Amino acid sequence: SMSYTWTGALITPCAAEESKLPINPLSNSLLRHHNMVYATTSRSASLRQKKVTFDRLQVLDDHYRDVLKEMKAKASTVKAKLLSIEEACKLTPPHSAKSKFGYGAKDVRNLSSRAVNHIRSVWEDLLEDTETPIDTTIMAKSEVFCVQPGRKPARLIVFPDLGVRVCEKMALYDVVSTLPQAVMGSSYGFQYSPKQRVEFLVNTWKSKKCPMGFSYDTRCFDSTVTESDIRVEESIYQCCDLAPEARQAIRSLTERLYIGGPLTNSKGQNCGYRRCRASGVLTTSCGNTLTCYLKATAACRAAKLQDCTMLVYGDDLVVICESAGTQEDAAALRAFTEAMTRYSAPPGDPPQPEYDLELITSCSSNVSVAHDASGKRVYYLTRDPTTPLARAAWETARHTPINSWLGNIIMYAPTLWARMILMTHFFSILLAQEQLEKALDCQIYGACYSIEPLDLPQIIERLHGLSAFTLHSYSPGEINRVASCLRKLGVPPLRTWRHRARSVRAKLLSQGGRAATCGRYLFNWAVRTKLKLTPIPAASQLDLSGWFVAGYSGGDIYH
Ligand SMILES: CCO[P@]1(=O)N=C(C2=C(O)[C@H](C(C)(C)C)N(CCC(C)(C)C)C2=O)Nc2ccc(NS(C)(=O)=O)cc21
Repeated sequence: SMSYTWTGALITPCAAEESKLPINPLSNSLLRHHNMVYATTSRSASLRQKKVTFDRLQVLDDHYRDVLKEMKAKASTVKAKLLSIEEACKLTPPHSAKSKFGYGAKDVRNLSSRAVNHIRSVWEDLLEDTETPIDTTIMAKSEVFCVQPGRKPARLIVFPDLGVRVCEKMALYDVVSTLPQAVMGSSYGFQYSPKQRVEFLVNTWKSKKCPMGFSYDTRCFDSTVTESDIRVEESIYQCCDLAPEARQAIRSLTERLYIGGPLTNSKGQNCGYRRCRASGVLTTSCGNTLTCYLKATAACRAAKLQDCTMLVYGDDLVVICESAGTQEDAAALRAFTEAMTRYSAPPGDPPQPEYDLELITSCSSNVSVAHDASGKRVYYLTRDPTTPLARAAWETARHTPINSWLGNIIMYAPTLWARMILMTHFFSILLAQEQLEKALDCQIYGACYSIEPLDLPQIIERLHGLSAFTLHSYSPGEINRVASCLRKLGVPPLRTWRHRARSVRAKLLSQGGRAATCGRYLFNWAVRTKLKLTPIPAASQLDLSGWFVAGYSGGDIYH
């Protein structure tokens, strides 16, 4: 079966599409090579349509079936609740795509009678009709990148109407929030804050006599997900204790939405048919994580990899195991790839065995080492800053729904690039515009959060510990990756950022209050006569319940 079939109608935009970085003094202070930065548009959609459209080979074996039974035995411990209409409505992002049936996200959030009435009729239709395919919209996603030494085509998103999305929450929010950890335990990546993630990786690595690890990159994961995969996923959901309406909603959503369905473009034209995972549904993250875990765990057994520990974030997979020696690891890994290939999940680039933890990439990130105020080694996660910086420049010049920069500051807070460049740049702008107090939207593990920049110190402390504000003596490799990135993009060198930060820090300290705390903690690296930093009282008091429970990419979730 084909992942997609197409009619010939175009994937169309619903408004003008910007593709060039504007020439703006605020973005230009950060990044001068503006022609290197682009945004994708619907104009490249057909290139992506070609990449994501292919026949799927799938042969299931005893290892797969054994693993699946083990996962279902754990799912059987779960009791999931049906969410009320009110709770589902309050999970809807304020700017979520309006319904085609005369109401939008604001109305959903306000519980207006039209929205509520339409959501109830959608729920009742899920209970009564177990087969009719549910409509979806296909759109090209606009994302910002740096040009390569050419251009990435737009990614495609597929999502159902607002009424359906609210019903998905009712039936499945509790399931997708609870079941993955119940099934996958320590392997489930969305449960970990950044410090907890680094500790898991480092401890797993140090728990092996002679560790070997690898990442495994599936080509076009969503498109490799077969109808069988999606029914297997439902078989796992169905092991939960479920309200009978939830049980029917899940069965109906699985047949009418998740397995596939018709695609309509923005103009209302029939565009094609999907027989693979939709990116824009509540179960995308959970389903992808279960599927990846199932396939990878069974393939580890087929390959005879010894004492495997996996970390899974949707389609993103890392495996750390005991080395059997260079040649035998190389052979085992190739056997792993062939087993995954049989399960429909062939690799983009063949996986490579790695004998150094810092050379393994999970979620484009690697572990690196710096030192705290006392000289003690601290492990932290980092990445190549090229895409974060390109995106930060875009978001400086253009008001954007989700601020990637804020997510990058929060999650990569210990890195030299987030600290020296992103904090300096964005605090400088917020100070000048007197917007330090204005709540901004970002996305953390797929969910949308509204965050005030002035709360950053206590958010960073909780997620990373106080060492985040004292790291120094970064590794030569990391320094040289940042420095070469800055040269490439026309970003001023680190010495310039140090000068700018000292100025920002003084203005913050002069303001007192929460702004002075930002100066003291976020910019202590900028001064030689350091302030002695103690736990922020507000940190222990922060409600970070629901931060690192699950992933919700594509799932239209707001907290
Ligand atoms: C696509 C973005 O949504 P996700 O839930 N979010 C992340 C994720 C983060 O939120 C952050 C952020 C920097 C983008 C803010 N980031 C870095 C986290 C780390 C510092 C602990 C390594 C992520 O990987 N990482 C993700 C990784 C894989 C998937 N796979 S999927 C589409 O099958 O659900 C999804 C996600």
